[PDB]
Amino acid sequence: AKQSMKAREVKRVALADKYFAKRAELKAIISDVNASDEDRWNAVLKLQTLPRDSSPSRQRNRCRQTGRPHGFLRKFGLSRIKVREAAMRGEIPGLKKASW
Amino acid sequence: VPLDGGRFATSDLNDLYRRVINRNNRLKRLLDLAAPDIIVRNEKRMLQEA
Amino acid sequence: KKRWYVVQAFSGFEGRVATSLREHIKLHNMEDLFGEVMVGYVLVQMVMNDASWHLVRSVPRVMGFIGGTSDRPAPISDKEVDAIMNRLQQVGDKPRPKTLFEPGEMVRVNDGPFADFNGVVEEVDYEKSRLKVSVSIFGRATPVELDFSQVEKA
Amino acid sequence: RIRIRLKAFDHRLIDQATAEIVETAKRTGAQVRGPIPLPTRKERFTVLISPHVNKDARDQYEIRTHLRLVDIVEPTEKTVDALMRLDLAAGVDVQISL
DNA sequence: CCCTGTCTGGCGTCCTCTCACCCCATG
DNA sequence: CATGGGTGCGCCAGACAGGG
Repeated sequence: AKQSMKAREVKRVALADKYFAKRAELKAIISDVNASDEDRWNAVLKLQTLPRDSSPSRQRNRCRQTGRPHGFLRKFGLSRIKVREAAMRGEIPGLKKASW
Repeated sequence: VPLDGGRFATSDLNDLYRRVINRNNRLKRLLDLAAPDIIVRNEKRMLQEA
Repeated sequence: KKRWYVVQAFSGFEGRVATSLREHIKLHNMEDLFGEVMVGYVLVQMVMNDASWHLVRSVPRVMGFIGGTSDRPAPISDKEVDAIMNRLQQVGDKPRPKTLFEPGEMVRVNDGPFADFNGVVEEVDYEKSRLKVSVSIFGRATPVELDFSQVEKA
Repeated sequence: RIRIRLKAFDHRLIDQATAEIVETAKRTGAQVRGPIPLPTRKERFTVLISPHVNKDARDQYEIRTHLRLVDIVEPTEKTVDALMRLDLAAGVDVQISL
């Protein structure tokens, strides 16, 4: 499903693992109450000179197999189509057509 | 193999190999925490003679 | 000035060799020619006259000095003597407990049935003085609580 | 003294496996509290099945995970190794808190 | 260097049949 | 309990000093 758009997703998790969780500290407490002068104002300037990527909001959470952006499931990592064909096979443990 | 009584009648080569291994373990200990030259010269000399 | 020398004894009778050596000193009253005796090798603070050399080799269960030659035997060419002394001091020294620990930090177990195993401390309890670390038993990290002294910091 | 909390997806497996986890304990430690079941977490995922329109055909799914407790009584070193080191049944989580 | 004395090693028959006894020692 | 600390043989022969 648009192998370039799969490749655009894989570069965004790398930048989120190189800059942020390590440079989210500039927004963590340097955007909190302290010496809130131009020291704070510089830090609010200094995170736009980071790439427009590398923030986790840019990540889409496509399917792990098909890369389908809609219909994602954050328990398995697959889309709704690829979870159903796998579950009826027996690729997913402890799951079945249930009814209550 | 043991004798009639039960005490193991041990061969001579087991004494020789057990001596060489006792001395080699002592010399390796004299390489970790170790000890001065005269000590490791006697230790290596006893290993050579063993 | 009294310099050090190395004496070889029958290994196993070493304390009795040290006691007999102190007693031979206080028999033949060359008290100004011997400083100490440290404990299969016996360390002797000494000077070198041939009389004191015959004295130490006339002490029973003593083979002889260990040096370059038997004419003028050799004092102390310290190479790993300091290392051995430091190791002994640390061993017989107060073992510092592994109090400093944080979540995700690997630790080491040397007590109980989990002895000789490593793991990580998922949770810590300074108030209860207990560390929550799991030890891979048959692969399954068996989360168990161990004291700071029961485990070592990795 | 030691909480033994074990999780697995199959009920005929987790309840079979709890029979021997006290048989490896009452053989040596000779005192266990008792097999305590725990209310199971049923996670449901009901989701579409067609690759396009007809959002009225869905298939209800459910993954049931179970939990059991036995909470062994005696902390004697023999019993400790007979449970901590001796973990059985692959596919069955077991986690212990002393 | 060319002969002479010393210093260590290497070796000394084959089959059998009993017996007796195999590391203290000790803080 | 577990380890470690005699002085009666005689010839040949070649290698190592030792004069020579």
